Amino acid sequence: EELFNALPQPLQQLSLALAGEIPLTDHIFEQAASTWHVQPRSLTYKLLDHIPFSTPVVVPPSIYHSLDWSKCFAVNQDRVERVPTIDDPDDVYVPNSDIGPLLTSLHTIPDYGFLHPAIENDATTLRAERARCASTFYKIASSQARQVKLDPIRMLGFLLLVQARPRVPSGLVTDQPTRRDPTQSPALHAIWQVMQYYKVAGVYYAPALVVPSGAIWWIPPPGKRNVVSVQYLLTDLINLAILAHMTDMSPTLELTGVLMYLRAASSHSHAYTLLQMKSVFPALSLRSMYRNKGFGGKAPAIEWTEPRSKYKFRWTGVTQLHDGLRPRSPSMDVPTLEVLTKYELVDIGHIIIRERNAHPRHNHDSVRFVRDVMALTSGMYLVRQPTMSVLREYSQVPDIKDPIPPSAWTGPIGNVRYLLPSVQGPARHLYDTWRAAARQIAQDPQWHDPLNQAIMRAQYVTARGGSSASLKFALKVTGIVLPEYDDSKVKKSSKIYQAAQIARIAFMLLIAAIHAEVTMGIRNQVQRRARSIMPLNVIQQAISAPHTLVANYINKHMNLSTTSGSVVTDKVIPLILYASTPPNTVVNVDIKACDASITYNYFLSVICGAMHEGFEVGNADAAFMGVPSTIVSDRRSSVAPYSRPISGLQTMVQHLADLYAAGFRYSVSDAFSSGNKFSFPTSTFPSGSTATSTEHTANNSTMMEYFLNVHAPSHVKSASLKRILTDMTIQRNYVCQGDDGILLLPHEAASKISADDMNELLTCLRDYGQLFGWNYDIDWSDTAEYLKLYALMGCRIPNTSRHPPVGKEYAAPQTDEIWPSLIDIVIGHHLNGVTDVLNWREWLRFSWAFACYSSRGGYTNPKGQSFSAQYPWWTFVYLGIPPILLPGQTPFIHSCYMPPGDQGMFSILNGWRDWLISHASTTLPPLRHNHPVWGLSDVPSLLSQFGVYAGYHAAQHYRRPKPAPETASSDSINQITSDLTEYLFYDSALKARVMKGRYNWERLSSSLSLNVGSRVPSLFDVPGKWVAAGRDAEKPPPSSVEDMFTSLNRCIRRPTHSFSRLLELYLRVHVTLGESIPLAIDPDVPQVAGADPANDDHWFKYTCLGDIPSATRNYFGESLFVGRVVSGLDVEAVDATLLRLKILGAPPEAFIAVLNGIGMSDSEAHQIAGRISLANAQLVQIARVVHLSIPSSWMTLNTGPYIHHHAYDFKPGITQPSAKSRDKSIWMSPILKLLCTSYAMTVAGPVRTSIVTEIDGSAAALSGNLRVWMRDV
Amino acid sequence: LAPTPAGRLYKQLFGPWLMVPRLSDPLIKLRLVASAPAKVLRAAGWTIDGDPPLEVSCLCAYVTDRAMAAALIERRLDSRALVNVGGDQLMFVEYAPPLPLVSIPRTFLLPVTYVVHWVSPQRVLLNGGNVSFTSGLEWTFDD
RNA sequence: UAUAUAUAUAUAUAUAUAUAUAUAUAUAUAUAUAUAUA
RNA sequence: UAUAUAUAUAUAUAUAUAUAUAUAUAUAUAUAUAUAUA
Repeated sequence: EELFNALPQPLQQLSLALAGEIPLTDHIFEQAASTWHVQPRSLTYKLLDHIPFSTPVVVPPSIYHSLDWSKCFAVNQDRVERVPTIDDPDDVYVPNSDIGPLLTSLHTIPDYGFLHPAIENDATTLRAERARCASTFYKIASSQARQVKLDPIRMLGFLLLVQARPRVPSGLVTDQPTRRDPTQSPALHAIWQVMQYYKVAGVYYAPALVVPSGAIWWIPPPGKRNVVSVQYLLTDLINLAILAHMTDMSPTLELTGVLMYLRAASSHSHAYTLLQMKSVFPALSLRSMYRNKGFGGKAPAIEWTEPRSKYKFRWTGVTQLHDGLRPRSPSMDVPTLEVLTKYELVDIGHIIIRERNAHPRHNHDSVRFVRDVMALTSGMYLVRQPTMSVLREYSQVPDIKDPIPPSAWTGPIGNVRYLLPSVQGPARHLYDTWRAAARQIAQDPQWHDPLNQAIMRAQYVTARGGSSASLKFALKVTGIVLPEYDDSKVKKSSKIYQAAQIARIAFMLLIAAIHAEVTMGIRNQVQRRARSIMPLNVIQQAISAPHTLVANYINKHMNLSTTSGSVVTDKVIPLILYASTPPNTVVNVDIKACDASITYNYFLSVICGAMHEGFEVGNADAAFMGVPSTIVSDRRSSVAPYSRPISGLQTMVQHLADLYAAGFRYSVSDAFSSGNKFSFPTSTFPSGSTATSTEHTANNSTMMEYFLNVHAPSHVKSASLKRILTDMTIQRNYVCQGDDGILLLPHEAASKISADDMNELLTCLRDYGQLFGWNYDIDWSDTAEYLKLYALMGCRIPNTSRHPPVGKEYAAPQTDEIWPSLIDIVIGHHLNGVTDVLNWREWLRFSWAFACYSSRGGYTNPKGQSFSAQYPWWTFVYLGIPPILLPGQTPFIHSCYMPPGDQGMFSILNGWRDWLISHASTTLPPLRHNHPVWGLSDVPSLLSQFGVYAGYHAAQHYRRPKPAPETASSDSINQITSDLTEYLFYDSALKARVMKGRYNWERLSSSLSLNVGSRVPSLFDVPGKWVAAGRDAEKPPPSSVEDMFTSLNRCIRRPTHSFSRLLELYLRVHVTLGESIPLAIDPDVPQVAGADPANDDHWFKYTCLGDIPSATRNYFGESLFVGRVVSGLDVEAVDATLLRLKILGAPPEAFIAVLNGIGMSDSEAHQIAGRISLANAQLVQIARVVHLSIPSSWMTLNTGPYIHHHAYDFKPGITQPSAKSRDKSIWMSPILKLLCTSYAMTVAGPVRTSIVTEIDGSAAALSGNLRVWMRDV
Repeated sequence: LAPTPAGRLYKQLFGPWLMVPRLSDPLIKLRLVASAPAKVLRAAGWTIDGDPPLEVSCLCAYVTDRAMAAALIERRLDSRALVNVGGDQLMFVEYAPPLPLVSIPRTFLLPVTYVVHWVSPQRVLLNGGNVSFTSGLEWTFDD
């Protein structure tokens, strides 16, 4: 491969290491990283010359047809709009224009350019129209290019490097070498052809270059001109090329994707063109697979347990597939082909359909094909001008087909109107439901509990926030002089900052401020319009409390919130799998825009009236959250009007209804556009975070229930449909979360419902939603779409396109981040490639290349010095990336499921133990006195020679700079503290409780001499945590950066030869692997697409353990003792301390002090303390006391039973008696089991039984040291 | 929703004016003119005499005690104005922080409606293209 | 001039039957290559 | 040379899918004729 010869020497070495030829070393690790940072990026394109492509792809010159930008922008009413070219009002995206004329030249790199300083000045100072339009166009065009985790060229360099040389085979019988090869990929050939336009003297000038402040462009010569779309096309091509290789797809499918992108790029508005024909691929493949005759195969047999509210499922065998079970819904070929005819891409459909017809039976190949084809959709984070986005989304109002007549209301109650009893229909149903819930909320001593009140107030504060300026204005307007703490370096717009200002003020004085402006933000998306973030101010968030509370009660006490408890997201996995099984018919539904359709004229007025009436049952004089009862005029009786008191809850409703009727008033201040901030109101619900899911899920459930039980039976025609539609209820037939929803039909007896009845049913539902202005957007394709998860016949399909390898969202014109953060990006990037099942061997190779580039970085003072550093590669091992090849071992023996942290280290060393010991003896002189785990052979020196300690400690170092304090600012720190504590401790009982607990605790901890300095979670530190978070949200000063680099280097250079005490002790255990465990399911049945004999290790791991989490006796430790806690503190810290105390045998008052330290009253403290026992605790619950946790990668596997009865901590016939844990086994055995299973999961291949065989020291010695360490911390 | 008596709004608007004839001493006019640099005007093709920045009356007010009125005129309103005007001299104003009525000292008096206009139309000699600019607000006397 | 109904012709779509072509799967025969045995 | 296994090609048979042609039925559009109304 001449390309391998083209690489420079260090990169050739790195490629050899990645191929598994040689063990990786820090030396070559640096040489590769360094040289990448010094050579120009264009050379990566230069590498493409040495690929003899043989693919049938032609790049039409139609691409280079820049449409003039001047006609794509205009300003009216002093705002820069997009003025769409086509008559479609949605063409509001970046056009296809030549950016060239707007460029100057840089002094550093003369070839590339940036915006004219003249243009931006005139747009800023003169507000000149054309200047502003040019600026806006330049800003957004640059931003669209910036939507990548790093420069795409670097990723392309990674792909070439790994693909430059075939990987060496391992000894495994399932290690199939790659079937795909270069010179056959249409993507790379396409990149070659298109890039031929950008060379002048064989130099291959990149069309653009991304920088921290955005992206720069190259000035074209007089002959040529660069269209911004080309850059986007390159990114899509590179992303597709990487994905195709990792997914190992046929070149034909990649060919179709290339043609797909080219056609989109040829026309104007590359983004808009792609967006229009988005769903073509899933419709062609996923929605229509088995609509033929030769159907068959094996399918999972999943059963839903009787208490369906618990969402518990059981795998109970397999089911043979046959024609009677084949999908009933019509295919999707006709509409898709009709759409494709518009863009004359019918060939793509013909190719896809013909290829699809080669999979008549459901098996691994079929789903693998589906996974690959669905991976063809564009992975670009689309971005448009926020001004257009806000103008296009919130300009919608629902259309009600039968409005509530005005005569249907009673007389006013000051603001609200009650609903007349004579009114029926869905509105009546909605009214009663909310009213009933309001009644239940009304009398509930759960509130007025001071602890619960603390939870609600604390829930309102986060590091982020907004609308602070509106807050300061509104209160200053009403004569309220708020405090300030600027010297305490914390952002004013933080929700924390405004909360501190409010602490002292009597609440009712603030009531006028709730009718104030709210700022807004935008977050871009991959396959849809960008999302919206609308953070209310703290006061508004407080007022809306009743709305949330009632919604919560509706959810938690009707359909159990339809999984909106979100305890572990994986509970939806078995649900959709069950929903997609052949015996069941499922329908996917979701509100078209629930945020935009909920409104006051129809919905909120009804809810407000119901809540206000529902609160009538209760003491009319009972203040709630500092809101006192007031007098309101009642005008229900025209003959006898009067005024009566109303409780604080009702007063809240009175104002809340007023606000909703007035409509939200937003203020847009987009930065990408130029000087165009303004404010306009809308009825669109905020819906900026999970706090909105409760309301929409409640209304979603309510309307669905009424439709099923009342509207549909009264209106449908088919008698058979009526027969099956009856005996159906939401609690066992429907789930939802926000707009999203799933509806599944009762099992038709050995049969399926007529599509005719389905059409009748679906039609009526659409009309039902049309009544009150909900577009239901339903579909029926015998698949499962819920929370962006896809299941087909009980097999999960990872939609990889939603996690593009290169793409990353950036919501601001500047990246605003520092170099070390890139490491965390790499770690998160790699995990997705594990969550989604890719070719695990090749994905690992690519990951290391990414890591190598990220391993190095530098910084420069605003005026002064530069700084630099880089990590030894062992860091990434500690961070959770398996090594490819260790010295003395064979490559590719470590599975991706290897746990991060100490566990991964221990497992690696445990396997590597014997070779290290023997090799150290030959190579080095013995150490001077005996070692606990090692002999005299002195492996630690060898590890230092490998730089293991350097990497091990380097990964421990922090990666974000720290802000500095000040003393007059500390007066503000105290002022900030005092007020935060004041806001937290509204009453006095909590303060007395915490103070008593803290005083007793330190007294006990010192006098009993457990230890001193134990940072125990307590409420007094919660404000401190808030303050630190608030100060951290600020951009750090350069001095902090310099401290980081210096500290990091010193930590790297310091010669240390010891791990943490825990890892040192963990090495004392010897673990061995026996035979394979009995299988969970039939290996024939596919469960996750791509986890097949080709991708062996995933296929092994899933097959052995089974995917369905089925903790019938374990419950994965979710039964934490402290169900109710305040924000800021960590439950996982609290229970760990409690168990640690219990193991240490502390006296009960120690528990009492600790519990009282977090607000628990003495009585409940005793009650809680009594529950603490080593028996009822779960394996993971107790094992976490020493930070032994379950890796996130395991959350999709049924590891419970294995850990329970497959990891033998003491097998009688194998273990040495020295390792017998004896009585301490009650808390020793879980630790050993966790270590054992971690090692077993580390190695590749099938899961084997794990057995402790020996502890070098006695088990007693191990337990004693552990108790010491537990007492120390 | 519960509607309010329209008379209250009428009282808020016209009420104060109805008390004018009961007064014993004459009124004093005021305004909060906002400046306009001549650079942008000329840059927009406008023909204007004199260097001093142009200014435009946003809203006129009335008082009667010159002493306290002057004593209250030193406050700097924290509300910018986003002035916009077309070539047809259709002039528009916008306050980036909304101007609340309660912020007005209760000794003042406002007209029910008002139209923004140049304080001195003779300064301009030719309307160029449409113009927009931002400026601060400052209560000032007038004669 | 227009609307409605009926008949006839032509075009397009859907269903069924027959013929031809192409693709895929399975079986059998023949040829060629590679491996193993004699 | 023969046997056995694997791969590829060609031929024949059977099944499935798609396309094209012809026939029949149904729907829609257009034209022409006839009737009725304006």
